[PDB]
Amino acid sequence: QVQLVQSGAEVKKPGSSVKVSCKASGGTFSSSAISWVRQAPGQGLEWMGGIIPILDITNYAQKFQGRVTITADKSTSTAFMELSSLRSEDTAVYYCALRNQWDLLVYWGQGTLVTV
Amino acid sequence: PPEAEVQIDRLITGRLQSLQTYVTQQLIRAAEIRASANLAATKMSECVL
Amino acid sequence: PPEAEVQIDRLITGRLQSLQTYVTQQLIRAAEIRASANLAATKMSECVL
Amino acid sequence: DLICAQKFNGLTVLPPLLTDEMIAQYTSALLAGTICSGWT
Amino acid sequence: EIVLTQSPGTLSLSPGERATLSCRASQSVSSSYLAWYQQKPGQAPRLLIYGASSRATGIPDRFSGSGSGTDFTLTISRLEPEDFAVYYCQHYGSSLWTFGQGTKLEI
Amino acid sequence: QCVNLTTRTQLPPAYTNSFTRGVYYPDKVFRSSVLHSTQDLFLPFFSNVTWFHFDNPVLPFNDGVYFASTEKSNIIRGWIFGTTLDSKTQSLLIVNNATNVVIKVCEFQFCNDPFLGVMESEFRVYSSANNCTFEYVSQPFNFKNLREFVFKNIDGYFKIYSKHTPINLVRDLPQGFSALEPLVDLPIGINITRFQTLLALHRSSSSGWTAAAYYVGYLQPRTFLLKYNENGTITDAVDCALDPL
Amino acid sequence: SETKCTLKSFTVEKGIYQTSNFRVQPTESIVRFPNITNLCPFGEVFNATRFASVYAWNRKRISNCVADYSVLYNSASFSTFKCYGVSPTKLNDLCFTNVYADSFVIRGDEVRQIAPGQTGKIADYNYKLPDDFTGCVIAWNSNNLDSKNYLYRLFRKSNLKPFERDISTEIYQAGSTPCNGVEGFNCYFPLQSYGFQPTNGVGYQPYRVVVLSFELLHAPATVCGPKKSTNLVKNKCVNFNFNGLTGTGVLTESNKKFLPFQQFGRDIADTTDAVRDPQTLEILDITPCSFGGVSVITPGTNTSNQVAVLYQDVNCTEVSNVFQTRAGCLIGAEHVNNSYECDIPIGAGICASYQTSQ
Amino acid sequence: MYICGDSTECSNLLLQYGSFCTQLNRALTGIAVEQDKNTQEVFAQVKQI
Ligand SMILES: *[C@@H]1O[C@H](CO)[C@@H](O[C@@H]2O[C@H](CO)[C@@H](O)[C@H](O)[C@H]2NC(C)=O)[C@H](O)[C@H]1NC(C)=O
Ligand SMILES: *[C@@H]1O[C@H](CO)[C@@H](O)[C@H](O)[C@H]1NC(C)=O
Ligand SMILES: *[C@@H]1O[C@H](CO)[C@@H](O)[C@H](O)[C@H]1NC(C)=O
Ligand SMILES: *[C@@H]1O[C@H](CO)[C@@H](O)[C@H](O)[C@H]1NC(C)=O
Ligand SMILES: *[C@@H]1O[C@H](CO)[C@@H](O)[C@H](O)[C@H]1NC(C)=O
Ligand SMILES: *[C@@H]1O[C@H](CO)[C@@H](O)[C@H](O)[C@H]1NC(C)=O
Repeated sequence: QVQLVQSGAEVKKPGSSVKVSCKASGGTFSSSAISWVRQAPGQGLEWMGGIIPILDITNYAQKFQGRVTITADKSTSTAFMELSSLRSEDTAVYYCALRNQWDLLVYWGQGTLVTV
Repeated sequence: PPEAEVQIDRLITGRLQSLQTYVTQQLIRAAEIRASANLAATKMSECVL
Repeated sequence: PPEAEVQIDRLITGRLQSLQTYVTQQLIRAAEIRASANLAATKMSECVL
Repeated sequence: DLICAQKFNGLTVLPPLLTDEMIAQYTSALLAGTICSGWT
Repeated sequence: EIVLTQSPGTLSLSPGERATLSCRASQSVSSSYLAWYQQKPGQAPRLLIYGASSRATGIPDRFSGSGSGTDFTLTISRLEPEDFAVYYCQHYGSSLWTFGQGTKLEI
Repeated sequence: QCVNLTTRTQLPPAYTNSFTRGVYYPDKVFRSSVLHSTQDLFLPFFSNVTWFHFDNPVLPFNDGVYFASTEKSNIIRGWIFGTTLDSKTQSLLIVNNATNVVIKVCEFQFCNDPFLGVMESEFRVYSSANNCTFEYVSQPFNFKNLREFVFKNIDGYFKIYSKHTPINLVRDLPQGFSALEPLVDLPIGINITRFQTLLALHRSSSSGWTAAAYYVGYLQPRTFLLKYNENGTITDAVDCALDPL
Repeated sequence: SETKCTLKSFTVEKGIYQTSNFRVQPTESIVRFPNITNLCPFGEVFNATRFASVYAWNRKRISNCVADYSVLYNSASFSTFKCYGVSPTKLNDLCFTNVYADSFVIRGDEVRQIAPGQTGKIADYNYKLPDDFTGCVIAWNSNNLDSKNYLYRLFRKSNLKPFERDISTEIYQAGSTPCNGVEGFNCYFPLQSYGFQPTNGVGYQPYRVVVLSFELLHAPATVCGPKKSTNLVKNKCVNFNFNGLTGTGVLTESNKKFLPFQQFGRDIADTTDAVRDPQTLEILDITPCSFGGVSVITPGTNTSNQVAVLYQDVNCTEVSNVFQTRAGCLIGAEHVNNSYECDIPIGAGICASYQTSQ
Repeated sequence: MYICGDSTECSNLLLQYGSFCTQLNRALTGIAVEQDKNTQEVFAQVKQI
């Protein structure tokens, strides 16, 4: 039922920000939680942070405490993550993932490559 | 239990209505006898004394 | 709605009975007072005037 | 306050037509009448 | 935080053999929040096991697992060539996520 | 860990008058300038209360316990509540050990004399512990201090009401009226049939086995009319089953 | 016209008639809830890989979270969704304490026993639901998960109390034989397994059952629905929703000494008098808007159609020719510096009449 | 208001009954009228002041 749809790949210059868009298909944007996970080339996954769109609450990984702002648009069922002050160190695939309350499954988007 | 509660409540309502009816009649009748007693008291005072 | 209607009707029946009881007693008390007032009026007419 | 609690549940009290002052005036008139002219 | 460590970091096994991957938590975790994933280069992680059991919809059914406390295992009953992959366990604590160690499986 | 010592002064139980103590605020509702009819478990007025004084026997919990203690010595630190207290079932240990107030519910095996010493040279209490359902830890810290408590256990919720007042006590509890405000409601889910207090043995420990007292009563499902003053404080009460008056 | 309708007449006699009321309306609604940061952990309840046998049914406490019940209700995966004491639609906007989710596996023919007042081997020996119950019984077919294990109590000395979980498995006397253990003849082991197989008929297919038990409107709330709060507007007629409590009235600051553990106040009628606001712990009083009560002073209709209206208990500051009297505000009458014989009585020394340009 | 505390649903259910409220209102109105009459009969016997 649940589908996560992400925006395409981008190329950035140092110091710029990247805003990744994740649309929640299948509904239940509210009463669910959305997190963002990064995968630098050659690395495993790491948590960046997330948001609960219904409760208007954000939460961040210590590694990413600051620089990144996570928001959610209830009207368009879309979550966003904007990571500022980019460096070549941030080349990674940025993934959107979510879980509904009442469920156990974690649904994933495609992952978008952002280079700097 | 719940089957009995329905039947028990029906009897309670019917019996309460009976008591209320009884009391109302006694109150009305009591007013009547009081009026008689007041007359009797008047006669005692005026014709005996 | 339909479940509330059942519960509401239970409360309405009880409240109707409460008001009806009140009024009946209030009427009986009023009758007693009229008798007292009539007596008072008689006393004034015969003993004051 | 109890009168308010009763009011809020639809129970109210109406004023009397005659006030205490009006009653006092009737009483005084009767007394004046009696003292001045007896039962006449 | 609670750190998950898997073992062996790398391993070479033959198709047709049984294989297991361990996942140890530095602190006890609820089994209900643990999951295993499979990854191939260029692909998003695929869920296999959740709630430390509960095979995922569409799974090959060659995969199963169990655990409690601090010790959990992913079992592949028979390896097929398609099962040689990076595998990891993660904890979905919902306020805390834990990732790391791919116990990379090769032929 | 645990001390297999007897060597106690052998005393009978003493008894006292509960007077008019034992009212609890039964609700979270503000009422004022009213007299309200409440049926709950309350200490009966003028009940026969058992007086204890290093006296720490296992007592029945029954339907709830009215507990009061008097000291200046800081000996009474807490309570142990449960059934068998031998790791077969869970039990509740509430202790003020100065370092923290520690509340635990676990399948604990306890010492037959689960005490604390005094500084604090030792803490004994336990022999073992299984996986524990509940834990809470608070932050670190003629008789003069009276503390009144009631311990209720309703549908798994251990409910404690309490009050702390100044005294000048040489024997029994003062006569007067009090009502206890709720302190805590613990969502535990356990069976309590017996309990002990937790005392801190003075130490300068048989070689130094060294001044506090407490009272135990029980609650009954009586109806009281509780008098609320203008500030919503219960100031008085009528025990509707004490006598014809 | 109001007088004509109450009297069922097209003609009205001289005098005073009692009609209608004075019902000041709310202009906006207010919603106030505690700010809860968690979503409720129900994946563990409904989507669990293992359920208990009924015999040793599980009980999970839910607290300090937001729960959207729209999802469970709308989901088509359930074979049954029966609520007692609450409409599933209304459930979503209520706030609770002590919410518990009981769970277990049953045979399909046992679905009818998970109910407040039903009897049978489950209802009496494995899981008794109270006759007095508020909550929802939700269940679905699990044949594809559980069938290939589970034991049920068939032989018990006595019936269970609501929400009792008695799991002793000791073998005991049923009949005449003075034994325990020694299974056989007239001593039996209390439970029987009912393994689930893909070949079982539907009455013997397993079902996963979750029972949601709630304590509604306990003064606190820990489990609360997905409802946003609004600003708190004072000194106006509003609708209200204080942690699930509703009503209409004018709310004001209240100088009441609520104790630290108190959060509602009550009237003699046991209606809400006051609340403690869920976000700012301020005490607020709730006072109903206005009652008025209106009587109409009418010259007979065979003379004229002018009427005067008396608002029985109002100030002439609220509602040309307005007279404030002890009996209320009389509107439309012309007060004069005179006196006359009483005609239509009003009260408190005042009467009225129709007289001259009348 | 006594029975249906500003509930539309209650009012509509109340209307399934007969003219209950009307009778109660008449009874209480009648009493109130008598109370003023009683006062006048007792005190206003002489209209000369
Ligand atoms: C956890 O929840 C998911 C989502 O409702 C369940 O997945 C569905 O299972 C049925 C039955 O096999 C399939 O027909 C659906 O297509 C699945 N939906 C999705 C989105 O995958 C899953 O079975 C639940 N797990 C447990 C243990 O209850
Ligand atoms: C000695 O202590 C142990 C541990 O509490 C207890 O089980 C045992 O019964 C005690 N024995 C005596 C004689 O006090
Ligand atoms: C509590 O313990 C007593 C004594 O063993 C037992 O009879 C009773 O059933 C127990 N109650 C509960 C809820 O376990
Ligand atoms: C969050 O809750 C606290 C405590 O009730 C309150 O003081 C604060 O204003 C709330 N914040 C909101 C509603 O943004
Ligand atoms: C308003 O009501 C008060 C009593 O609360 C009264 O004293 C005052 O005269 C009234 N006022 C008007 C019509 O201004
Ligand atoms: C009526 O009485 C008021 C109050 O004393 C006074 O102001 C007004 O002038 C009077 N009117 C007449 C016509 O006497």
